[PDB]
Amino acid sequence: DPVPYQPPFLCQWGRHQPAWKPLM
Amino acid sequence: SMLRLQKRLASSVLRCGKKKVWLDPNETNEIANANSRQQIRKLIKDGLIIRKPVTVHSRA
Amino acid sequence: MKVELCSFSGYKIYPGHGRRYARTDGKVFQFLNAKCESAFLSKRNPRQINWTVLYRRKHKK
Amino acid sequence: SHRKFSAPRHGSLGFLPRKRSSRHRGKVKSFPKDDPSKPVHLTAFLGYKAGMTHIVREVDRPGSKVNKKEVVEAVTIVETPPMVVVGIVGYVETPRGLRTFKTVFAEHISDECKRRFYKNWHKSKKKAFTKYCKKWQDDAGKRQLDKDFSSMKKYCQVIRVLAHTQMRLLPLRQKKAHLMEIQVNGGTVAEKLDWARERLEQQVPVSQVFGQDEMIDVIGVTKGKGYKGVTSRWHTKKLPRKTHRGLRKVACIGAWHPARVAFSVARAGQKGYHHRTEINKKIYKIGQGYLIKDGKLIKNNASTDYDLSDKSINPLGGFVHYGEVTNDFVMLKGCVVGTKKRVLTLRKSLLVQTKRRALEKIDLKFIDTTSKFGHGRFQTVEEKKAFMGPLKKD
Amino acid sequence: SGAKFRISLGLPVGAVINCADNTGAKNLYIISVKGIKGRLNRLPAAGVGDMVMATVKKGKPELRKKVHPAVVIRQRKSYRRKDGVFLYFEDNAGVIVNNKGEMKGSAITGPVAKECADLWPRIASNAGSIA
Amino acid sequence: NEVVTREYTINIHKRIHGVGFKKRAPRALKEIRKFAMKEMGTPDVRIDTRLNKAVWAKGIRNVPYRIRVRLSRKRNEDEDSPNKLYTLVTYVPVTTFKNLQTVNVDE
RNA sequence: ACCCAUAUCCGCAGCAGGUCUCCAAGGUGAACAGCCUCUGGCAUGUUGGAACAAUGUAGGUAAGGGAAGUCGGCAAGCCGGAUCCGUAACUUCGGGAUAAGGAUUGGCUCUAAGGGCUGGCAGCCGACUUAGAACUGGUGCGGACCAGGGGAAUCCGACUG
RNA sequence: UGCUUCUGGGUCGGGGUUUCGUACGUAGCAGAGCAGCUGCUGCGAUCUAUUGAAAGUCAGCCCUCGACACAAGGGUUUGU
Ligand SMILES: [Mg+2]
Ligand SMILES: [Mg+2]
Ligand SMILES: [Mg+2]
Ligand SMILES: [Mg+2]
Ligand SMILES: [Mg+2]
Ligand SMILES: [Mg+2]
Ligand SMILES: [Mg+2]
Ligand SMILES: [Mg+2]
Ligand SMILES: [Mg+2]
Ligand SMILES: [Mg+2]
Ligand SMILES: [Mg+2]
Ligand SMILES: [Mg+2]
Ligand SMILES: [Mg+2]
Ligand SMILES: [Mg+2]
Ligand SMILES: [Mg+2]
Ligand SMILES: [Mg+2]
Repeated sequence: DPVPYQPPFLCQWGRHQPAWKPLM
Repeated sequence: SMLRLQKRLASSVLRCGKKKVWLDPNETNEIANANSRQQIRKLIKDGLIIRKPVTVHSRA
Repeated sequence: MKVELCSFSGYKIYPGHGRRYARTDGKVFQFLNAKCESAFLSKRNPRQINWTVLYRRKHKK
Repeated sequence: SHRKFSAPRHGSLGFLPRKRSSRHRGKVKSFPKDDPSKPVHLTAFLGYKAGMTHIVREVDRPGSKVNKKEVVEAVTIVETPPMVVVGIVGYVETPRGLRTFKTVFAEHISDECKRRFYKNWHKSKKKAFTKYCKKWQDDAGKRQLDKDFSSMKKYCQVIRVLAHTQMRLLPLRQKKAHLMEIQVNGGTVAEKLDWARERLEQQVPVSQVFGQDEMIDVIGVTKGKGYKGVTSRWHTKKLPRKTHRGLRKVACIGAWHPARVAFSVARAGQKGYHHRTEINKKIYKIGQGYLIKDGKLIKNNASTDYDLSDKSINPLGGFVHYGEVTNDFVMLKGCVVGTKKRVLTLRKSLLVQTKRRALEKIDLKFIDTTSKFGHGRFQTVEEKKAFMGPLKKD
Repeated sequence: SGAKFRISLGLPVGAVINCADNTGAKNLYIISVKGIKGRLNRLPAAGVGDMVMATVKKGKPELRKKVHPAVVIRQRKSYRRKDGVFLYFEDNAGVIVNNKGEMKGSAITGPVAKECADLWPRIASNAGSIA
Repeated sequence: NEVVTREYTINIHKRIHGVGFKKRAPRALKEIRKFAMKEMGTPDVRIDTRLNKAVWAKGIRNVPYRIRVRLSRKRNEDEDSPNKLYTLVTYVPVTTFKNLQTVNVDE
């Protein structure tokens, strides 16, 4: 079987994400 | 037992759909050893498999 | 406790039941149930509706 | 910071272990305090919620806007067949409480009461009180019985009597009687015990305990409604339409820093089936059973002085989800607790009842026996037959 | 002596009832009800025979753009009388009436419910029919 | 005393009450099978195909209110089994279900 | 050969995604819309059974009031087809415009008008429409489906893209 | 909560209650009218009578004691 390649991270944190945003 | 080869071949020999193929439920072991189109033409002639009629869609 | 009659049916209303209705022109109406209230407010005729008392006096039943 | 606009709180924390009742039958948590100036009597009775109807009556309270006017009043009917007294029990006053001292049962206890002592009466050999009753047909057992009553004359302070409902008379499915201790409040304890020893294996009807225009306490278990949310169980505000994870919720539980959720915060759970005691229920009418005399029975329960019609309080098609009330009953102003067929403890009032409204006398003008299984519109059967005329099935 | 029993009151703040007298008004916009302590998130509501603060929303221009005290006379929300009848009208209505109870107009069109007319004698004197 | 045939009418309407629209003809079949298990203590209940057509005659939603059913206990044929007897459940066409007692039909 | 796509391709997989064409019935209807059916196909989308708690998710319904809710009419609802009227400010004179606002609508039984071929007439033939009238129903009729909420202004960008 | 005192529940049927609103079939010198034959006969929505009829109604409505079978069982534990 094809060993699954490591989890494909596609960012959400950072400045785009409006959920968990701190102060600033 | 397994009558999908005979229903497919009966559909192709009758020139209809297998919606209309009527394989006899009592003579399952006589249809089950047909396995060709020549044997199935004999089963058509004997009347063990029948083209079912068109479902009525009346225009009346 | 004057038992009153339905303005639509003609049935005899008892002191707990029904719902009394007053228009702006005067003419307070009593009803036995919202069957008769809904039949009245739809401007149906009691003489054309089979189970009412007025139909059954009109058609001699 | 503080809550901006102050508001009262949703729910009462006096009723707060909002669980299913551990009892099906309402316990008298407190009997009335006796004085020996009164004669000996019962202070409680055990009836069954039959159903509901209207009443029409004149009101005589001076000063009101409804003085000498005819109101309608919702009433409950509680079917109360007479209870049978099968035991006495005395209570000694202790510094730890009020301990049950000695229980003395009767000789002949019916199978109705015997059902109660058995979780499965089909499988059993029905052996209860079979060695107890050998005390009642000898000499030595009767001497021990007399010594038990004499030992209760000295030491008992509270005497309660064991009575069960005569369950055979009801329209219910069950055959198993409800037992209940009723505190005998009356004169001295010896007179009380002689009185209750007289009443052993005897019928006690409801007119013995209660009377008309009496305010009683009605004890029972609430109609059960299930596992309900905090908008049903506690009646908080529904959150706006735009809320993500649901809106029939309590949004903020508590603050950060008491880092527990408090007991005063409203959570979801068991709504209904709670034990309640709801007081000041006026007995509008004590009714009478059906009874046969001069061959033909007399059943006119809902007959009043202004009606003079031979109808019983049973509506057309009977009571809905209950059955027929062929026994004597009490008719109580307003609604009482519980579902239909619910055993419903009646208690004489703890309080010294002195008001204008609570001392009012009652003369009814009209007991409504219209059908409650739909919008009924005829009071009795022959009225319907005289109005409708003859049908096809005739 | 005898006081008003509570009945079902289905005219909250925001209702435009019509004006059943000859002041010249046509509408009455209820801006509050007189006598309400209140509770968090409730509209003050008014039934028959409730003194109410209104606003003529159309009518004579001498009457518009100010607050009038008013009395509610007919309501379409059904209310139970103490003899056990549920009564409701063909529309909601009211009259402009000062703070002591005197009618600003002369006559009242339509019936006046008696829950109002027992409690307000000048309206009952101008009332054509009652209930 | 074992092989008994007998007529029943089953009030399907009070056994099908409350169930959703896509589950009325299947539940009607399940309560006919429970009925045949109750009146005759045979766990092997075989219900006829003409009764299947009779229950499904309208659709999966609308099922007939009463149905007349001939309920026949029988001695079991070979394929010998834990069940000594089987109940065959047959359909009886009936114009009206009025004053129909449970008739013990005779063999 | 075969699959040619809610399982044969590409999406780490029998993945609700993606991926170029050809054929194309009956009714209703303007319709290759939606809804029902025939030919052909299928087995409910990687499982079943029992109950019908809360919280959901997706549909609805609500007396009386009617935006008082909210940052904000968000969401929902109103309106909706056809025919007959009627249609404003303003304007680049094209529009605005289905402006706005009204009436009608079913079934049944009739009447009138609208044509061809052969030898101002006579015979023999066939199509769908349109208009009007009577009668009739518990005022119900675009009965499901389909199917514009509208008006008065202000800012910005002419517009279509 | 119920599970043999010929008793007990259950099923079905019958009554009561109630919900909608007057079934099919038949009949009609009732029917806007139309067609055909020398007044009769067909087509026709609707109406009237039969007929407060028809249909549903405990599945969590109320009484039956009318039919019909069933029910004196199976299992696991528990001792001062
Ligand atoms: Mg504060
Ligand atoms: Mg959101
Ligand atoms: Mg009721
Ligand atoms: Mg608020
Ligand atoms: Mg090829
Ligand atoms: Mg798949
Ligand atoms: Mg579809
Ligand atoms: Mg599915
Ligand atoms: Mg499947
Ligand atoms: Mg509303
Ligand atoms: Mg409304
Ligand atoms: Mg606002
Ligand atoms: Mg929107
Ligand atoms: Mg415009
Ligand atoms: Mg400007
Ligand atoms: Mg642009």
